Amino acid sequence: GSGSDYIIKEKTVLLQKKDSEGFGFVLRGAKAQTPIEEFTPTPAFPALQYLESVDEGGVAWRAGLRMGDFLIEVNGQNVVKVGHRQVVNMIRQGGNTLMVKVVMVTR
Amino acid sequence: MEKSLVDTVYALKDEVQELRQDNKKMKKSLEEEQRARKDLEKLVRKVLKNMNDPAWDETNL
Amino acid sequence: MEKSLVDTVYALKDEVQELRQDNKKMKKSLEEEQRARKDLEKLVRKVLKNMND
Amino acid sequence: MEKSLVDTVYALKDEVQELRQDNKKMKKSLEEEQRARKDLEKLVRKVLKNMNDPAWDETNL
Repeated sequence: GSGSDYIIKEKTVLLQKKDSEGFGFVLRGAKAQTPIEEFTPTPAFPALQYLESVDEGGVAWRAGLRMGDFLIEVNGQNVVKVGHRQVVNMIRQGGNTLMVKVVMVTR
Repeated sequence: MEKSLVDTVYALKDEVQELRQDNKKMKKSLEEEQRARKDLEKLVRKVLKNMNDPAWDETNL
Repeated sequence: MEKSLVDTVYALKDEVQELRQDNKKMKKSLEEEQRARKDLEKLVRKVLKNMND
Repeated sequence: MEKSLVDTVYALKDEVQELRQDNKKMKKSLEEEQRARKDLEKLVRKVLKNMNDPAWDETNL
């Protein structure tokens, strides 16, 4: 039965790591601050940013985080419509600790 | 009508109105063709703006 | 064969003849362009949606 | 109908002339399209020649 389904989850995880490592993931998405881009949080492209890659065996993976998982919130501030270079700066603030909420999407 | 000239004339009259139409169609086609060529240029143009300054960024964390 | 200007009629019959032949070559070309345009317009969406996505 | 016939012929001369010029325009409009595209073509070619087998600064060759 090939109709069209999604599994729009929304897991929240807790992350920490030694200065001798990193959360283990590649963050990708549109910059902003002064955008001309589209802001339609439709059930298609959840947020500007997303995990393009997650290192197998590293922190982010050891907390369920996987490739494709869109970044919804970094600690507190809702980052769904926040620019890359901004969501990043945030992520760092929390030094070796990072609270994040993202969402999986299966087809 | 019943003479070679009177009819040769009413024929061309006919022929000419046809060529008039083929033209209004012709002119309309280039127009569309043009608006379609210029939109492909906008794609190409924006494919370029992104080749240069991406808007899509990547960061290792 | 006295009415009208007579020769002008056949001369005209003649050009309109030429005129029509042209619309055919142009209509031919127009369509050939339209194929090349689209061929290119495809070739571009490659380096459009792909690029880095 | 005699005067009426002459009348028509002269009007077709005008009409036929209008088409004569209208064809030169189009044949010309059509020629801009031909060139305009081949240009996009050449540009895109460069682009497309940067994609497969990347070329973007720092230690390129």
